[PDB]
Amino acid sequence: KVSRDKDGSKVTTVVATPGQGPDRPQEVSYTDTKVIGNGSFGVVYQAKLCDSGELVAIKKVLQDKRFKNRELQIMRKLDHCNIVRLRYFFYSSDEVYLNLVLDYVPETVYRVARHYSRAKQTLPVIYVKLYMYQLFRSLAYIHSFGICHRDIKPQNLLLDPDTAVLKLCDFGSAKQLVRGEPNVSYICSRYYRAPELIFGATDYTSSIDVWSAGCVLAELLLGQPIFPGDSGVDQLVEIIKVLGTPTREQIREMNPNYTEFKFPQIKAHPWTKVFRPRTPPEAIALCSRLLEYTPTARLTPLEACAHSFFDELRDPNVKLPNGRDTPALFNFTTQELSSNPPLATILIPPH
Amino acid sequence: KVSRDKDGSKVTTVVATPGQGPDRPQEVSYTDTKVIGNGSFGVVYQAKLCDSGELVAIKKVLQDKRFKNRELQIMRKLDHCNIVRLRYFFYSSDEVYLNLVLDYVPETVYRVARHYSRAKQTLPVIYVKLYMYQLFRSLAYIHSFGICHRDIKPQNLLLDPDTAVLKLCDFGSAKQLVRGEPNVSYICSRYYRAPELIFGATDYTSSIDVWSAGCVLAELLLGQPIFPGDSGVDQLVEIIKVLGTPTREQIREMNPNYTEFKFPQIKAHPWTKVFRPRTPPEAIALCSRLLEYTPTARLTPLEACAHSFFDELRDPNVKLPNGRDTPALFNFTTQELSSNPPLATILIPPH
Ligand SMILES: c1cncc(-c2nc3ccc4ncc(N5CCSCC5)nc4c3o2)c1
Ligand SMILES: c1cncc(-c2nc3ccc4ncc(N5CCSCC5)nc4c3o2)c1
Repeated sequence: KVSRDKDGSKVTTVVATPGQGPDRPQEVSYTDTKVIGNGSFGVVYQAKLCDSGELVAIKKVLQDKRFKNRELQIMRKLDHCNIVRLRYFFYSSDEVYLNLVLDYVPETVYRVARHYSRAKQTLPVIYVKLYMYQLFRSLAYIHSFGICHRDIKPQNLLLDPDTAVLKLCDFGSAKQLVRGEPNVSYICSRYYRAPELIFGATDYTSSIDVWSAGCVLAELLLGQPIFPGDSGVDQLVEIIKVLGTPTREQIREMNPNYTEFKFPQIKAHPWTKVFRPRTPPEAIALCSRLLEYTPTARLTPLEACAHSFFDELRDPNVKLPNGRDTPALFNFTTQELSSNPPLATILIPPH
Repeated sequence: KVSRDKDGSKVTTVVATPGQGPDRPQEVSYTDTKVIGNGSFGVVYQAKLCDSGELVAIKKVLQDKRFKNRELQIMRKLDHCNIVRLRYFFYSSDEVYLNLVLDYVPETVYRVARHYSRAKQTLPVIYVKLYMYQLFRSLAYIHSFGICHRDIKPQNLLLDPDTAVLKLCDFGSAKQLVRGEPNVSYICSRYYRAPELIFGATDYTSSIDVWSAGCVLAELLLGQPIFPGDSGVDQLVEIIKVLGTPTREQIREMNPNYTEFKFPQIKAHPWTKVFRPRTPPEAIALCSRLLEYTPTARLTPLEACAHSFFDELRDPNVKLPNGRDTPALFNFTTQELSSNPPLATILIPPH
């Protein structure tokens, strides 16, 4: 159903299932359609809902009729203030496309960082704390369902510049990780790719996401990627140039069925001397606890939220630089705290 | 067959079909096996052939029994001094892997450029001429067969630093283009991706490779990528920021069935002000003739070989900076010249 309204604007009307809530298809109309993204899957559009005037992002992906879509399945489960909301899904055009209608968010962490980096400046630490904290919250939430994003990178961190609200997006790499069931090794954007994946692990856990979050924190502190690999395995060289050569124990912790990379012995660089001189030590300390070789040695998302780097966010007096209140930071559900309930005492300040 | 030699070394023995020459499988033994690369396809190994002591790269790709492998088919046709030679292929271990045994080449153009850029210098122009000339030769060769590489980027330009010999590698994206038969639009590493592909063209030609080669030339002159997109469509913004907004004629030349990107009108940037002040004009001029929006307006690889930027390579007196002779540059076959035979009078100096 494509029509023209009062003036002469192109209105598209589709039958779409609500993203969350009852499985009751309804007519949804939108206009002002334009391409804002693309990839192996297909295209991302900006559009405006006719009823409410609200901007949405529509991800359009080729669908194997017989094959069930993993991304749709995951997006239908999720309901969290730091994950972009699936509003609706619908099918369109001898092949069929799934269309995911999402809340539109006008910026990304990547673009905000590039603005600073292109001017050889760094993001003020308060922005770093707000973004990194909300990402760790989204990760606690999805990891509590056994769901691993597997593509944490600055481009998939949407933000409202005015409220400083962050939304995790692009669940196209996401998977429910099940003990015993192998996972693909070539996964995640290279710079953010956990060392176990480079060692070809198929038995990895949700902790590959914490490594990625570590790479994002480090990038925001440095003003450039901490591990800029030219390839999958040169990525490992770059990591070793900072963390040093991993021990046989660490390598076994990463992939117990690995083959020979036979790279030379390099000593670790001191963490503090990786970052610029005035970098806050609590920031550097959090980085060291995220970017551990041994996956089980990495802080959990909930633990990362409790780190002293975020202490400033739990100040009753804290405000955004633009003067407005901080967004919702402390309204933790049961599900969010499920990994370690007692952490609440730290994660929820007195008043 | 995995065995131990005179000393106690791990020798692997496989039955492999010669890359070129008769379909006659023979025993091939190799040792000193190590991972040098990986990707969606699988893993790349270094190994040493036991008989000859020669270093090879072994690309190992998962093989669908029912599907015939496009990459193998193409590699078996190719025999050129600037394309990495398929020596052998063999199958290994309930799933089956194709192993492509290739000549080992110890550097890439990308790594050589990074060495200079990381020191805030540029590659001397003579290296730029040598690399770009050999790339255009490999492209003239494969394009003469209707074969398009579709992943031209500095990482896929292997070189022997001593002889300055360049070998095109990674034919994992390569395809014989047939008029009428659609090709995938999401293809090529983003920075090198021709504008028609971003407009979602499925009837592009081998000229997408010349656009990529232009992006490589520009990067070698600049010390960084000329079009650093954060995404598929932001790639187009970055291009427009230099070339300006394309005309409706150029857009139609790129994809006659395209959709709304609805981007702002931006005026072209002067070519000479993109590059550093002492950039040779013949280099900038060649770049302008490669990075044309209208695909048919792009120089052919053979035409690009005949450009005045390469005049220095046809000097009887020219030598490598290390003092050694220039490699074979002028031993063009008939097949190579097939796109425009008369260009020989320029391409093959009397000496
Ligand atoms: C590629 C693969 N998988 C998902 C996505 C995607 N999901 C969203 C949700 C919401 C979005 N809202 C806005 C937006 N833009 C405008 C702001 S700058 C990035 C593009 N982009 C969005 C987006 O992109 C993209
Ligand atoms: C990815 C996808 N498809 C193919 C390839 C590939 N083919 C070759 C051939 C020969 C090679 N020789 C050497 C080499 N190294 C050592 C030098 S630095 C890059 C890795 N790498 C090679 C290579 O990689 C990689």
